[PDB]
Amino acid sequence: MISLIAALAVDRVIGMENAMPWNLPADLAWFKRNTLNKPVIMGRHTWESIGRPLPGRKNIILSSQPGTDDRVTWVKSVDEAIAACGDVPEIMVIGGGRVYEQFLPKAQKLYLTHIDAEVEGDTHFPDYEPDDWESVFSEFHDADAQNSHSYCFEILERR
Ligand SMILES: NC(=O)c1ccc[n+]([C@@H]2O[C@H](COP(=O)([O-])OP(=O)(O)OC[C@H]3O[C@@H](n4cnc5c(N)ncnc54)[C@H](OP(=O)(O)O)[C@@H]3O)[C@@H](O)[C@H]2O)c1
Ligand SMILES: Nc1nc(=O)c2nc(CNc3ccc(C(=O)N[C@@H](CCC(=O)O)C(=O)O)cc3)cnc2[nH]1
Ligand SMILES: [Mn+2]
Ligand SMILES: [Mn+2]
Ligand SMILES: [Mn+2]
Repeated sequence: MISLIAALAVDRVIGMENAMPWNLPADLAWFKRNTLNKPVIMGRHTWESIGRPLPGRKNIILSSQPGTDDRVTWVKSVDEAIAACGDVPEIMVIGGGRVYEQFLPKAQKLYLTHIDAEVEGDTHFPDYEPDDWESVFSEFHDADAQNSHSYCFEILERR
């Protein structure tokens, strides 16, 4: 099973200048809980944005060029990325925009955080078709001293 996990600001913005400008510790904790002990697939730009391997997960990087760091696994196509995960129950695709576009048709589950923030961005989550997806979990949180925007954790499953 393939799943996508992402945090979306208003208008599906996910990034600006190879960064995420907001800071929501509660959402990063949600990301860690839902990805730990699973393989994570990411594109090269997202690898450079994170800047280090994510511990406790097999890190798989998509790039058309040879890898430059043997602490992670480098692959050259979507099919190779999937194969490199082996026989696991759930593969987590962690972006960015161009990777999400390619894996969306193959995904059965979306873990989406909706952040009530307006962000200028240059990268968006794919337009997906709402009729294809059933919301099976949603949990709303107001802003607090640690998290400066309200946010909604949602899990959707392909109907
Ligand atoms: N809010 C969130 O949830 C979230 C999550 C992840 C990322 N982001 C943000 O998203 C932005 C990065 O997204 P992005 O769309 O620019 O880039 P990306 O999807 O992270 O990376 C694209 C790169 O991945 C490689 N790639 C993708 N598909 C491939 C394929 N089929 N075969 C081979 N290589 C492939 C290519 O690398 P080469 O050029 O080396 O061939 C391509 O240039 C940043 O702003 C980041 O902060 C946000
Ligand atoms: N919901 C969601 N939020 C995100 O921030 C997110 N980020 C990415 C890609 N970028 C990043 C950037 C930093 C870390 C990171 O530092 N993660 C630590 C945080 C642990 C914690 O704060 O409790 C990790 O070990 O996962 C992960 C992904 C992909 N999907 C996402 N999905
Ligand atoms: Mn091929
Ligand atoms: Mn197999
Ligand atoms: Mn806000």
